[PDB]
Amino acid sequence: GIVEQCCTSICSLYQLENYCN
Amino acid sequence: NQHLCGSHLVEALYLVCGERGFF
Repeated sequence: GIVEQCCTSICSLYQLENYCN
Repeated sequence: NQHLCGSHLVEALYLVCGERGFF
């Protein structure tokens, strides 16, 4: 999920946009 | 790209997502 990929690891803005509706 | 946690994560999702919102 988002915490594992973006908080624990690092995610690009392209991977973050995956969590938008 | 750095670690984005808690409140900073939601603010970054606010700006990336805009009007779409986030699931």
